[PDB]
Amino acid sequence: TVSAPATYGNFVLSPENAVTAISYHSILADFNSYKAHLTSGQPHLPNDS
Amino acid sequence: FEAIFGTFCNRLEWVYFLTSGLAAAAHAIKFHDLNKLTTGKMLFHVQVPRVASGAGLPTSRQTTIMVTKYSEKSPITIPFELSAACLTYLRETFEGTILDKILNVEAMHTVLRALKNTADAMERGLIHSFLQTLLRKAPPYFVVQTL
Amino acid sequence: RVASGAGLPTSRQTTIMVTKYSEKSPITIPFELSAACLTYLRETFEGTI
Repeated sequence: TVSAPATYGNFVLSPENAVTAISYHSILADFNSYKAHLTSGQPHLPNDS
Repeated sequence: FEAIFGTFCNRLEWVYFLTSGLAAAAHAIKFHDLNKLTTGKMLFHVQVPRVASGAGLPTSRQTTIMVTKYSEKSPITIPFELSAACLTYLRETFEGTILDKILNVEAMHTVLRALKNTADAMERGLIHSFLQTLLRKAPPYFVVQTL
Repeated sequence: RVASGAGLPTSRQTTIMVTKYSEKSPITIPFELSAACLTYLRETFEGTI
């Protein structure tokens, strides 16, 4: 008997993703996490988007 | 839109000489005058036994056998490179802007990665040098079984 | 990287960067209903059995 995920995940866009999709036709997932790590000077993100 | 789902970076595995099983053949020692050393030696002195001989036969005189063993030298090396742009960003800040902060932190991280990589390379190179020494001294099976 | 002994060229640092891309594969299936089904679904003529 195997424990498997009961439902599909939910990939969602942040408002900065919305602004960037409008203006540049591009998405950087976890955009605000990238911003926070970049400005704080932390070289690694915790996990994949 | 087109999306970047993630940016990834490989986590390295660090090895150390003492942690390996190949270190079991080694007796590892640090010696701060090693550069000033001309090759070192060990001396041995053995006196063989002998058995009493019967009437008429010649007897065996008592021998002493003295032998010497010597050491080998074999240093290792590895470089790491830093660019002039990395150096000038590492040394000095131009303005307080966010981009300049990014460049300063990036130069620091470049140097830190290079030092870590070189340290791991030094441990691996020590292991490699010792394995080469062992292979250089070890005769094959047929020789040792004949012996 | 592995440190080198005398006489052998030491190995230089390298940085290797690669990218991967997604793919698309939509699927479609139809179903169809007859106009009589659509009539009898809504309309109850005189209400007999």
